[PDB]
Amino acid sequence: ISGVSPLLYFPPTTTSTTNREDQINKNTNIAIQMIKRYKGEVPPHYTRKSSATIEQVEKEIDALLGGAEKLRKTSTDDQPMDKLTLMERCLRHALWSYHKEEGRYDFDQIGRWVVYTPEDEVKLAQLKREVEAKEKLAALRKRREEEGLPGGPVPRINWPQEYSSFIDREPVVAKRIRYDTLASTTLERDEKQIES
Amino acid sequence: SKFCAMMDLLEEMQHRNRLKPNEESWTWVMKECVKSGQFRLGYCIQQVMETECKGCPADLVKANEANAQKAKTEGKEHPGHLSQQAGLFDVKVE
Amino acid sequence: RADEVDYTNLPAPKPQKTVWDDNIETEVLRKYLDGLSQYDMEEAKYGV
Amino acid sequence: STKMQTLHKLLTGEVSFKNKAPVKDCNIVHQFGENWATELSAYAKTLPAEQQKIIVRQIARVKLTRYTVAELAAYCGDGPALLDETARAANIEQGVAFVKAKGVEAFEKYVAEESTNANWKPEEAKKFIEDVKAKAK
Amino acid sequence: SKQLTFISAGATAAVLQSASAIVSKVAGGRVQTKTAKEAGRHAVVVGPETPIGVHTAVTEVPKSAQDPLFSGVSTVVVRAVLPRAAPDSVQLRDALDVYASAGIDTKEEVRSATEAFKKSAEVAVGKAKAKGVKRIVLVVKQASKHNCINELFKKISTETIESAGLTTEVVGTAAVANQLIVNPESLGVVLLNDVAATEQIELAFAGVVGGVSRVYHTVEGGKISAGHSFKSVALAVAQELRELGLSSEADKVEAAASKNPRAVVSAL
Repeated sequence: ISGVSPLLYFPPTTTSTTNREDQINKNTNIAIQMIKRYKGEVPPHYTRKSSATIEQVEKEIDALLGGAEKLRKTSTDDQPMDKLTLMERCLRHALWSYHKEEGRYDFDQIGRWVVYTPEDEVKLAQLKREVEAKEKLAALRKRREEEGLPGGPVPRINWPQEYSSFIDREPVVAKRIRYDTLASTTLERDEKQIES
Repeated sequence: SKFCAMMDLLEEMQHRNRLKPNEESWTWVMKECVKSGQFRLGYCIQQVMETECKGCPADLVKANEANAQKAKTEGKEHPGHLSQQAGLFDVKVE
Repeated sequence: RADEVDYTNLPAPKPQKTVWDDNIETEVLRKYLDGLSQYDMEEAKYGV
Repeated sequence: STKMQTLHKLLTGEVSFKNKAPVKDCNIVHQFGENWATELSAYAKTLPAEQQKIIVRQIARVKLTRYTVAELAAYCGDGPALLDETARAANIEQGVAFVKAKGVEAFEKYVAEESTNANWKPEEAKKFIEDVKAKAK
Repeated sequence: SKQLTFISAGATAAVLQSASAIVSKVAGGRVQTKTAKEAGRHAVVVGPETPIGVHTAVTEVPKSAQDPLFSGVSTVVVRAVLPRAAPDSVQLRDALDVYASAGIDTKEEVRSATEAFKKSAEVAVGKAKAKGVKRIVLVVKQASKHNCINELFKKISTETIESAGLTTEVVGTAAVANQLIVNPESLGVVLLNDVAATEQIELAFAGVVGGVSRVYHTVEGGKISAGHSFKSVALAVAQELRELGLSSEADKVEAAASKNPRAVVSAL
């Protein structure tokens, strides 16, 4: 850092008023645009042949499988299956696939009625970590917001050391500008519109 | 590391000097573990005091548990790179 | 009276890779944060 | 003699650094010295007029190079001769905004820390903090 | 009767007010001064930010307004500008590099970028041929992030220039910027790829030279003036008035800009 610099570094805060709502709105709009491009086109509309709710279908399935409980007999995994077992597996597989696509991530039943392949197990484990990670991130981002700490991530840096290390201030000042700007922005989107 | 120095000191005392550490020595170790935030070493020292000594200062046991549950909330229960999924050819052997 | 110094020679700016705190927010952004560090090191080596 | 000859070639562009690093004021100060400008100017007097003019022009350009690209674009819009005053005014305005935002005592500490990192003389730092304080009221 | 279109892109109100006062006092009311956000002719754009509708960002060193430090220098810096979308929408310069990483198709964006680079390359080679230089200097930021936009920029700029018969020398951003500020007489024509750093370099060169007006070539076909400071804006207005067919007024504004940069309006 040899050489008397012409100016003392100050925070690049110049947009004193930058409402969090506007930033998250822009993040949502960009997120929606990218999602639309990645997916492509909304698939062509389909008209249902019959009208029925998912809850009604689940209730009907439970009623159908409840009357055969006495007849239903368990057996070893390697042994041949029964008609009741096959029907139960198919129905529950379809039901839980629909639920997971919808958003009802109940891993306890999904791991039972949908896992039949090692690749399926890997996909489930990958999904299980992701959902928990998002839940933890949202909780702490909310608990961080309540405290008042900056929303964006902050690197573990000691700029007094960086100034001594580097010879020219230009790269060091640029790095501070980027991180200071990053720490002053909320990298969050509106997950209601995204889910919609 | 303060914990490493004290444990080595105890090792010297018990093995190379034939002196049994008392309750006071272990309490100091537990205090250091609580102070430093190392909540996994506290569990091990807690059992040591419950095994050789008579229990642990219940003040320190509770403090360690508080530190552990803070990590669970903040997610620092284990170093993150360990949790990253890997593969046979996805591991960088330095 | 032998050689004194090569004024032309300059010690290269030894870069340091930025290290982020290990929280859940870092794991979710691991790829993005790594890209920033790589960009930072590239900028340091080339200059801007 | 060799140092002045090397410096003259370096400024003229004939001589490049080992790693082809940019010929900025900071790098020259690092190698040749804090007062490379003074010794070079004295040495240039032993050279024909054309070389003297080139040395003066190169020195002036190097001094302009002491600012970052962003600072030059923002502040050097209305000429280089007015660059220093414009940059000083902008820095003072930033100081005023900092003071109005987070008090004075923190500003005093922040100015001290930056001066330590910024390689600023205590007198210059004291003058700057006094000027910004006076500008506030 | 006639109209001058003022575009504002990141310019403080003081500069815009100064420009309006200058034109009103010099023109005398014969030519009205309307404000808008896009134009193709008789347009002055104030502010560092790039306006919407410009594909080339040429800038030169006018003989009249040469600073004593940079007397005699002659180098043309042309920045290629990709089409600009709305501020909220993702810009092409970033979309062309992020979509590829995300796997999204990048055919239309590549086509648009290719067209912009070809036009910018054609402008650059025309300037090089007019000045008589044999080799031009391409400037591409060497960051890993911009590993796709620059690659296309080089692949197209070199193709067009080689087709024209001139040579191309590729370089980064820091080395060229230092050379342009310290030893600019060794560069005749320098093209710049579309990046934020290149934009700052163009502004720094336009300011260090003593304050000049940048020329923007738009899609519709034409030239619009661009300034960012009091002197640069004053020169931009003077050139614009000259284009409208006013010589004496243009000379007066140029003289006022040379004498009193920050207070031209009161000076004249």
